Amino acid sequence: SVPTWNGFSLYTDETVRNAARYAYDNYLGKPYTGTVEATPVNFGGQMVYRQHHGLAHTLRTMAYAEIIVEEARKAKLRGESLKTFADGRTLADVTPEELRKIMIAQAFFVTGRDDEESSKNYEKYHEQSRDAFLKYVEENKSTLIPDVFKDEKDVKFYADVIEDKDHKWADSPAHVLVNQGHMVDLVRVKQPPESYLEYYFSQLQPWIGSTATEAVFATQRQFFHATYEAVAGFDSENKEPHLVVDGLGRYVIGQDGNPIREEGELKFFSQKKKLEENQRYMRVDEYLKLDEVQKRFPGAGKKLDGGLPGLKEYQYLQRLNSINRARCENDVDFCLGQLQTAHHQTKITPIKRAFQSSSEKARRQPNMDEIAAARIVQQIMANPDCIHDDHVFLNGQKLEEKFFRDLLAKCDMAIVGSLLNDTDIRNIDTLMQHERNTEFHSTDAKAKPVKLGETWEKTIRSGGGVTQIKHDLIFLMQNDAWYHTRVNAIAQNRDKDSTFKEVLITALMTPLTNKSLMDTSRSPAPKTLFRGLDLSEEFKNKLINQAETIIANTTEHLFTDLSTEAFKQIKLNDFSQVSARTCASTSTNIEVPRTIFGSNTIFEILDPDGLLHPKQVGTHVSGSESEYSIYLPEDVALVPIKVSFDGKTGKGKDRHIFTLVAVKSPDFTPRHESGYAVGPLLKMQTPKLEEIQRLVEQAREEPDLERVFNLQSRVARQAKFSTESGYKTFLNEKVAPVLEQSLNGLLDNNVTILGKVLSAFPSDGQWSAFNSVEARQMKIQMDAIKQMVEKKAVLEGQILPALAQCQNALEKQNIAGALQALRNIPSL
Amino acid sequence: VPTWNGFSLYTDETVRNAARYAYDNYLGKPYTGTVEATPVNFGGQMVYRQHHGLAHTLRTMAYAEIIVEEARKAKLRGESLKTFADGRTLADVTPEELRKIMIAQAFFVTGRDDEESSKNYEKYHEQSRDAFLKYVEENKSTLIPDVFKDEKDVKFYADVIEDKDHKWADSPAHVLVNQGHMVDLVRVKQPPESYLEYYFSQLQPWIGSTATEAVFATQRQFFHATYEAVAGFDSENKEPHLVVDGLGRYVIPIRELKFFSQKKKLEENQRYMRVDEYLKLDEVQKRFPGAGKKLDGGLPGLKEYQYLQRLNSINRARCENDVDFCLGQLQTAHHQTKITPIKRAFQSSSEKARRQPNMDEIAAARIVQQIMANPDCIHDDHVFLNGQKLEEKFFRDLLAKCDMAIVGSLLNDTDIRNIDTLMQHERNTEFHSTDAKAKPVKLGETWEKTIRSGGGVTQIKHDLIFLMQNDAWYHTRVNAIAQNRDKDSTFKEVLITALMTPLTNKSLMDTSRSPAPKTLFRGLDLSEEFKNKLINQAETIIANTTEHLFTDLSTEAFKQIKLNDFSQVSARTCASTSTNIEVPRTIFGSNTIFEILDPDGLLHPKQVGTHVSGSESEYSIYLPEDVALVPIKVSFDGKTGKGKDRHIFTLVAVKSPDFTPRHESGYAVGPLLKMQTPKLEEIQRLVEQAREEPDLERVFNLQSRVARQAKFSTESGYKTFLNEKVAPVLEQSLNGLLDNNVTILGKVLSAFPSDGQWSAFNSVEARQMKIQMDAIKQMVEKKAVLEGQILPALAQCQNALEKQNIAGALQALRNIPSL
Amino acid sequence: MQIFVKTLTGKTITLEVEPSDTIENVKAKIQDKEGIPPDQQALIFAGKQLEDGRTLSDYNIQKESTLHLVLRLRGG
Amino acid sequence: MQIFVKTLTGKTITLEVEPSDTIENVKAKIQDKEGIPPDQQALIFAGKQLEDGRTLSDYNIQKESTLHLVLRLRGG
Ligand SMILES: Nc1ncnc2c1ncn2[C@@H]1O[C@H](COP(=O)(O)OP(=O)(O)O)[C@@H](O)[C@H]1O
Ligand SMILES: Nc1ncnc2c1ncn2[C@@H]1O[C@H](COP(=O)(O)OP(=O)(O)O)[C@@H](O)[C@H]1O
Repeated sequence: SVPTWNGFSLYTDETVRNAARYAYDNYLGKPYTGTVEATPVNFGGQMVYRQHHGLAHTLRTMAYAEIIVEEARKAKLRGESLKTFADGRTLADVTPEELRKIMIAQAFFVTGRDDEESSKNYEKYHEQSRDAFLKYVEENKSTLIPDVFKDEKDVKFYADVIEDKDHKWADSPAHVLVNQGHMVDLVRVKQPPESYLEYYFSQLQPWIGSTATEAVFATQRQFFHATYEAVAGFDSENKEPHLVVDGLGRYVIGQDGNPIREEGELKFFSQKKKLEENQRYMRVDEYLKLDEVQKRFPGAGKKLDGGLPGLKEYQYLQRLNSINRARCENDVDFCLGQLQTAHHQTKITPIKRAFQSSSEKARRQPNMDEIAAARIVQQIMANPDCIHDDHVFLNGQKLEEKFFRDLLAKCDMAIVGSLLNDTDIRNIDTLMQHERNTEFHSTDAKAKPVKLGETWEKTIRSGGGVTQIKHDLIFLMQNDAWYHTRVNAIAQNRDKDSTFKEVLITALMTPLTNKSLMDTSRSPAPKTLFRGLDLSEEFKNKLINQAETIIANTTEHLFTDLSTEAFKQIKLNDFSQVSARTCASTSTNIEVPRTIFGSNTIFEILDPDGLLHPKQVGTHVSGSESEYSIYLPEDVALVPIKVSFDGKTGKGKDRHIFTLVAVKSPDFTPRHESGYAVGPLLKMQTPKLEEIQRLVEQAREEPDLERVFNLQSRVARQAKFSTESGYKTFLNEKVAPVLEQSLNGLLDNNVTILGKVLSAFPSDGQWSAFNSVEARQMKIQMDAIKQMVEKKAVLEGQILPALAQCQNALEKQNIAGALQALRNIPSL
Repeated sequence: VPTWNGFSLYTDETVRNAARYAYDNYLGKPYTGTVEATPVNFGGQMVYRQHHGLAHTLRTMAYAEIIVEEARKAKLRGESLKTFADGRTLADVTPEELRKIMIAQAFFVTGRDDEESSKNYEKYHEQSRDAFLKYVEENKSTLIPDVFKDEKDVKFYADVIEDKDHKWADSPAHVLVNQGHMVDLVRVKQPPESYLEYYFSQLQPWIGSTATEAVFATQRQFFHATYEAVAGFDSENKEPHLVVDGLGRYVIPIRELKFFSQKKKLEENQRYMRVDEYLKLDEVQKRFPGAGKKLDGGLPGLKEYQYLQRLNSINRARCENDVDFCLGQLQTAHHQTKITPIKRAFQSSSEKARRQPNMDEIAAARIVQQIMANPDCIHDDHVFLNGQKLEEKFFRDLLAKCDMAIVGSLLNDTDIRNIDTLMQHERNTEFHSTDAKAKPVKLGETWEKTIRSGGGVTQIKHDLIFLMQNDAWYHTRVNAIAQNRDKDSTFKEVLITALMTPLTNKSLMDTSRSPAPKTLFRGLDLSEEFKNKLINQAETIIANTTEHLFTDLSTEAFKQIKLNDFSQVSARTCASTSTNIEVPRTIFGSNTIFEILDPDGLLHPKQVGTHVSGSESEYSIYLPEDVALVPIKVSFDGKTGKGKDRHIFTLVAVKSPDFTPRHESGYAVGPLLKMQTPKLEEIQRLVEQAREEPDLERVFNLQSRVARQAKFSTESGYKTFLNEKVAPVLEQSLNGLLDNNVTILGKVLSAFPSDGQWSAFNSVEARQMKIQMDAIKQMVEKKAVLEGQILPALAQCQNALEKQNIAGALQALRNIPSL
Repeated sequence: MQIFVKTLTGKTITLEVEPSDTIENVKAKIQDKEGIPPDQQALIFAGKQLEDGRTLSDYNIQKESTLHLVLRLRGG
Repeated sequence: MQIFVKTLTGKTITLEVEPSDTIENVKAKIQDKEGIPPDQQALIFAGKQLEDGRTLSDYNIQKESTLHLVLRLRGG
């Protein structure tokens, strides 16, 4: 039941600015022709003629009116009942046209001042102000009417507000805004601060609400800071006598501890009325502790620091005397810029206040699963043959579609891209060759399928080195919708009926595109990007409700911190994921999303803290898309601060602009389960220990005992007949024992008998004593048997036990003993 | 050809009684005539009639015995033998008929009053006939009702003795009596070649040439047996040949062959034919194999002075005067002529003992010892030893291809002790007798409760032997399986047989002390079909086993023995035998009896149990692989209790490489080699440990701790220390474990802070983290040492091993480079 | 038939064309009139990019329709 | 009913018993009449050994049948 705003701002509307220029050039900037405080003042060398009631004051009143209407709208949206005027309207019902008229009036509210003089002369000063307003309208009748003011009845209405003939400060929204906007500027010069703050708070609060009113006065101190005006503190324990502002009087506390009340109702007292002994004025703290005051003023018990945080009184003071005070009091565009920046900041500080703070602006370091993901990507790219229509098969591991989608959802693919290298970028060409005939389907179901690798080879790729591949890949992202529609949809997990190779290519090309962007973009990061979306009316309206809920529960405060509810509503209504998970395309020129593509939805993404790290896409010649790409960090949220109706598209649908501020916080970090990528990588790296397999297969070989026994038969019949000097004796006495020993040793399996029977074999010199033919063959067979025993006595006796010792020394985590096991091997 | 009944000249009482009577009444009395009535003296004992006395007569009887024998064999070999008028051949002589013939032969020479040749032949044969009839009448009671059917029979044999019409070929009686007398003439001839050819020509038609060689060879052995001189034989003798029919000569060659009386002096340049010229004639060679051959006189191994000093020994006079003694000599000679051809037909063996073990027997012994040592390897279907499954075929192969006695010699007393534990493992193993009616018996329980009797290893051996000997539910199955003739046997029965056969052989071998007997008797109850097969095989072997003079038929004996050998019927198991033929014949009523003769000690029988009076006198034979039980005689021995025919096969053990069987090595060595194969469990745990995934989760937890502490900390050197000394080593380590790069891992160890760099800060979380930083330091140190030092060294070792560079293989493990 | 391609600089180019004209030919005409090489030309209509090889009538672009031209080049 | 068990020594022992007698009992009688312990007794009939616990009726041993007894001892 609350209408959507159209983007009318004090800081962008030309008409109001023109009215403020007129007021300054005509009255504000001119010296006081009167007496009281007509003496001009100088700030850093520049003259300010009107200092308390000049340009800055007027512009601040206009800013007050803007934020009062804003906060009224938010409070009504929160369900708050607001004080109605006679026609049933609340301040929430103020139209932007009406606010423009009201602000134009606010410009002239003080023009008719001839000096600072106060109560005397009040009519005149307003009368002259009225004339100043009327004159302006007449001089610009061509423009104001009716475009702004409709009819002379309207002009006399607002002029009648300026005149203030009958002090009817609550007849209309215009009266409340002009008069209370003027009143809202009087806090600074009005000791004691607490009494005044409570008064004005009590005057505004019924119209917009306590939450809204806290927002107003907080924003006001921020405007004072913005316009180099002093900001007082606030002590609920101030002992200075309370001042009853309506009548500049006092309340009294008598002989007893009782405040003098009436028949209750506090008895008013004049200041100059000298009264009884042991009768005393009521103190500020006593006033602020009264039940009736606490029920309507949250300042009880609270303290506010004066001045600026981070500056001591000499710095604050030398700032108040800075020349920028005179530019605020003399330069309409400058004071408006100060107020615009302050007003904008009060839309961010509450958001950052509702969440954990973040000191670092850069993407986090890679984690386990991102590093593993990067490796798996590099390996798929190095060996595209692993890519099957249903799965990727790498190092004995099967990676199915869900794996790559999990990569898309759980990894910061920009970080993964940061972990890639130029050889993988080079391998894109090879991958594309492997996927020459892989059909890629646009999300436009009418458009035809496109062959990925063939289109790459024949139309996108343009030769050259890695940098040109990066610009080609980016150009594919920027130019070919059959590619980026599918890719974006898959990365954001909103795709319908996608092929496996589309998911895989999405999973590979997102980090590869991020590396391409990161490596090739040199542009300075912009702080205002525009994103165009063509959404359904139903979904856009959902976004409008979410955003307006978030905005309405994001307020500044003085005493009552509603951060918890901002947290709740932002977490319920966050739609950052609409711009997450993929290389979202943006531009610095809002006319690309608005005019070129006719989008019905525009995200005005503000990155004042440099958290989005956008990269330049393509060329930025005049007439280009001015495109930058953002891969949203996992802990950065696009929190809406403003929703504007922006008119109609070419197709006649309504167009809205959501202004989003990037806010980084651990609260936005998502909870993911480690291992989605590390697992398969570790299994891919489990070693093939073929060398040990062949070692054990070698230790499992059977000796040929048949050959040894038959060899004893050979030595026997050899020895039956003796033909050579020392052959047969030798056979009987030197060979047959080693054959019996070996056969037995082998037969037995003992390794000590084998180890020393190795020592028992004859030397080659003892055989060289015989040069017979059967002697030579005999020595060759004896060499074969010595090998057969050497294998067993070395393996079973030396190697295998040393490996057992090594293994046991490893299960005990005594590595020094494990290497001792292989190094300290006794001989046989 | 009918089966003989075991009638022998050397066992039949009637023939011996008749010979006693003849000696007693005639042959021992002196010549009342002139020619050579002068007695002769041998070693102090007097022989009155030396050329035609008792020894001559007994030899004639033995001649008829072997003439009928060799004729039977020749008919069985298929030779056509000369028929009498009624179509009968000499093979057709029944044992009753032979008894009558020999009985007559006793008296064929009794009626001699001197040595006179030609004059007074008729009178001497009249007197011989009268002496015979006198004998028959004196004992008429005994034998007419038995041996001679009536007085017509007695007049028949008396008519042969009288020899009225020199009808020397009317009947078997005439041929055997007359030619048997003729054979004994081969002692005093001049010269031996002409006479031997003549008598050979006389005998040959009736029985055949092979048979006739057997007869005269056996005759020379009877001569040696009876201390009669044995002449030589020279086919190149130059003495003039004498024509035996008519004591004449042939001259050159003048034929019509032209006979010449000795006294016909003839022409110039005309000469009597030489004996060698006679032996070279085609017609003579066609009928006499003595061409080209020479025979040594006397005894081999005795020179003429020892041989001569033997011919004058008293045993000549004992032979001419002691019926039982001369018959014993001829019996031993007759028996030996049945053996010498067999050992002559095969390669001889110098060693009498079993061969040494071969590789598969050695392996088999090892496998047996390991099974006995761990009976848990025994499952109802198989044996599972050191990761190897040995099924029924393995143990049957052991039983059929291994000499289980040799395997037993390779077992020891610890295996004997392990018999008891094996029986415990098989406490409830059912054992089935081959009698399917008998109940099954629990193996180990029967062992523990009724067989086993405590004591030491020797008593275990006697218990096992007692088992084999006593419990038929055991030894029927065991024997049947060992001989590969079992039906429906369980695997544990085959296994128990396979383990118990060698263990029983060790038990017997170790426990037997008796001297080995040389005559054992084995009982078998065979089918009529199988027994008849054995009868045919044996009779074939016997028919092709003959003595020889000139023509050596060893090759055919070899051939027929290897074709008809049935030694395997007594092979492959611990076959039960007895020294008392009444154990297999009378106690068990076997229809088949093997009279196993081991005169050369080749069977190695072991004593089973006790040999008290009334015992089974049992010995056990495990047939050696190269010993054959060669039949020399098959006798019908009557009927059993069940009325089946009973035969006795007399078998002589012969050892020869020719009887060795050809087996293929490896049936047992293989599985044993599989058993020495290592499992190498420690190495399996090394590779399973080198395949462990690193615990990166701990690394991340530690990175989180370092993060949350270094982002928030008021300390300066603890925050700078954490963000500058700790977090880098954690990031690098996480990457090295993720990428497995051993180069980064080796050097990040030096990057870890010291315990002193951590000790500068006594915070709680500093210690709590230092414990984790040390745990990760252990992690990466462990990983970089395996992949960086150990596994590469194991690769170098293996590669140096498949290359047969053992020294470099040990260098691979000893020479480990550091990092 | 005449159409107007509006650019980001504010210029409005008018093109005399036939509905059978292909997007390559329209890019050629914009080239002749302005000097913009067709490889730098991205033409959008109703928020949709026009494909080369397809024609004006394929995209329902009719009399006095307005297309949009943006320069889209590779980097470097 | 009477049966005759002959031994290897030639002695013939006669035992008059009834078919319900077990061979264990027959062995006992052979002991009483001659003094031969049943642990030394091996009883054979028709070439079949008799096992203790079974009775004559199980083995078809009938009128005037002759069984054979041999002494069977362990060695040592
Ligand atoms: N309670 C109030 N409600 C609305 N407007 C007020 C109220 N009090 C003061 N104002 C505004 O302040 C103006 C007077 O300002 P000024 O004369 O500069 O200050 P002072 O009130 O101290 O004399 C009035 O014209 C009126 O518009
Ligand atoms: N061809 C023959 N067949 C059968 N018997 C024969 C033959 N030649 C000789 N004999 C036997 O030899 C016997 C002669 O022996 P004997 O008179 O003692 O010696 P000698 O022949 O020197 O006179 C005869 O009784 C006869 O039976």
